[PDB]
Amino acid sequence: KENLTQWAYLALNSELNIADGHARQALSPGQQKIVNELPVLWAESEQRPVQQIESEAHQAYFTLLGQHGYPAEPGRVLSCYSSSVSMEILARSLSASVDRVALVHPTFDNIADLLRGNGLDLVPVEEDALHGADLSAELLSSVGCVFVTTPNNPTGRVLAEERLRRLAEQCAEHGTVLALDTSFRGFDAAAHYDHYAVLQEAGCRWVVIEDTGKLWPTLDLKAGLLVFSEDIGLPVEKIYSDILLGVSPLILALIREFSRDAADGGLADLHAFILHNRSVVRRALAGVEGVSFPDPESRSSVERVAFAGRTGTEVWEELQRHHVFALPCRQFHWAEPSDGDHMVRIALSRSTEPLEKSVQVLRTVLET
Amino acid sequence: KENLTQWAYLALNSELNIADGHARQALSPGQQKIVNELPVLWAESEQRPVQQIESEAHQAYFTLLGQHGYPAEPGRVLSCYSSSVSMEILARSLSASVDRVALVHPTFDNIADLLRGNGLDLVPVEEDALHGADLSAELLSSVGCVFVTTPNNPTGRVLAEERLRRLAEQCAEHGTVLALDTSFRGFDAAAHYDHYAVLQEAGCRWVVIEDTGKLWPTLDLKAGLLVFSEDIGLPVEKIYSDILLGVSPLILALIREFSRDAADGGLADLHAFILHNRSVVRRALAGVEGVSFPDPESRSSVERVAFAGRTGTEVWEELQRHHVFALPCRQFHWAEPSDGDHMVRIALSRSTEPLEKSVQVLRTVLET
Ligand SMILES: Cc1ncc(COP(=O)(O)O)c(/C=N/[C@@H](CCCNC(=N)N)C(=O)O)c1O
Ligand SMILES: Cc1ncc(COP(=O)(O)O)c(/C=N/[C@@H](CCCNC(=N)N)C(=O)O)c1O
Repeated sequence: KENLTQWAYLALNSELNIADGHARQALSPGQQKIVNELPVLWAESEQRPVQQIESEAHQAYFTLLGQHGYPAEPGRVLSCYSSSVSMEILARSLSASVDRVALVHPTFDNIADLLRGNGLDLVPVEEDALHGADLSAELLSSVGCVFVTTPNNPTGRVLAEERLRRLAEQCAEHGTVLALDTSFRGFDAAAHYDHYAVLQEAGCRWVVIEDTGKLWPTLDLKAGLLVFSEDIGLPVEKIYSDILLGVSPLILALIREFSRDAADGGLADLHAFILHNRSVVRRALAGVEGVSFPDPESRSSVERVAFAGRTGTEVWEELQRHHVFALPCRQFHWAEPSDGDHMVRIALSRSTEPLEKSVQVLRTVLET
Repeated sequence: KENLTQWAYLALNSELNIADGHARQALSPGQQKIVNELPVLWAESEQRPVQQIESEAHQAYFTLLGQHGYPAEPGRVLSCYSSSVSMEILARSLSASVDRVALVHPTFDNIADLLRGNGLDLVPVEEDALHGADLSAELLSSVGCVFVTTPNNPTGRVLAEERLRRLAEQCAEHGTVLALDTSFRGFDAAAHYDHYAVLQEAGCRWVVIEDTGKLWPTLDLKAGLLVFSEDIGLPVEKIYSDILLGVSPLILALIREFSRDAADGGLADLHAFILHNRSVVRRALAGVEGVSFPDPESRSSVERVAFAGRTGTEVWEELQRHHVFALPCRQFHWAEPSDGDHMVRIALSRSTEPLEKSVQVLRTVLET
């Protein structure tokens, strides 16, 4: 298994999948009511111009999460099948004019595998240095792009506004591209200050990749949103049009409707449900010997756990035998895999029952 | 402007869109019954292992179109959000080891764009050369892949079985990858002989990209299916896992149901529908001096129309002023654009009434 997706494949057909980060819990009542009008949404998607549906979907999802200054003129937000598709467009776009990319480490490994597969070299930036300290002028001058995941995956760490401001400002000095993956944006209110405000204010060249997938159990019906400053001067628009005409108006209508249910109280319900499920795993494992939780303040839908006397791979292997699937964290540490030798990632975007089943099996594996 | 997808953007929100090749006619009564029961399918897609739904959708789609010998073991058919995304996966896999690609000419231009975009040089192969004769040894040794769109877009030309047998043999003796794009397979029974049987019997390195999207008005809910030989020797699997975990189980359910409606008589209905709309186009242009049809036998869901005394650009600009959006053909001829200077392409996957209005305007235009 050469990336976390190949580990996650093994989980997809198991009742005890706690590996991939997609939302697989039950629909709420308000979400089921949306599913129930799909034949009506379908007809609306046949009948209306996609540009109207698309605008309403973007307006609903950005405002929902505080990004009021998002560029709303047609063309500026590029709807992609997935955040990974948005990522490939950007990585291939960079490769034309950039050699090296400074990337937060750790982070989800397909970000690095895509950047490398498109010919970019990476220089890692540990999280401490990223947040708690400016970045070295020797660094910025040697890279064409800076790339942050916030909320990060697997750590949940949020880039504070103050530091986002400084970072965009540093990038403006060097004419460097500043890129953000905000897939997890909706789980943590610390991420809902208007990033398009600080970004457009610094006036650097910037790219943001939003994602609607993680948040709601939509059966992987979703969009990645690629937003770029007017001065990006990367060929993201042409490469986008090489790949797709657009996304399905029905998926867009569904984003709109799920965004509106989130704004009528569904997002608070979701933050609570994720908190409950985080409590449930911590309740069952903090008292075990060796077990610590390194992201004590994470609000993300995935949770890391650390053990002191065995390797995260070995926990994975022992877990498999009882039909439970999580992720070994080595590969999140894409620049030094050993950094994640003693950790596994657990998915919380699951209904509480099979989650509890899984951690109790995790308990027993650890008490061996 | 830069490619045919960008011309196609102009049409997306207008009543008289006859530009992109997507299926946009109204649902058949049988298809609307699938849609009516989306909530049921949604609850199926929650409860069941996506492996089973995926197996059922593949089996249904392949057997519908005569492709019985397709590799059915899990993992040999990779489901992608779209044909283009399979194409991005393929093109970037080739660049690892191939410098030059022989590509049928004309063909849909994002195939050439995605290849050139990923670092590959292209060599055109005209249609007559491809279908009626061996490819030379000179050509075959200068190239690491041969790429054929069949049925071709925009011409509708289908690569017959004896020529594919011979081409695949040729590719085996040179070690070349034979790559096919069979997105339009459903529209023409001449393409329903078993491709996988001849590729496997020849024992060449091969990849096929199947596509469910073109055939049914599913609001762009579709899958590209990337099928490869066990010895393909391209990183196609690695790069697939980089981009995605899989596609929506709902989309896979939809494919399964539309494929079964198709096998129940719907495909015969489609074929008759497309034939009628082709007859609508051509009879509407009957007595107009200077019109011809370059592909008199095509059964594709797109139709070329040629003009002795007018460029396709002029015609397209004249149609635009009456709010009718077609495609200029120049960019289909991705190696020599003037080859297409006198044709436009008309999308036939439309309800008959808006298509008839558009061509009656075309008729008025041409009589001026
Ligand atoms: C920060 C960040 N940015 C983009 C994506 C891609 O999201 P997408 O899948 O396109 O919707 C993710 C997804 N993380 C999931 C991976 C499961 C899907 N695997 C692949 N896509 N290779 C997880 O960590 O479990 C992400 O965390
Ligand atoms: C032979 C062939 N292979 C793949 C595809 C991609 O299908 P996809 O669109 O990915 O589902 C097409 C699509 N042709 C359509 C629509 C073009 C939309 N533009 C982009 N996708 N960039 C047309 O001819 O108008 C094709 O003909």
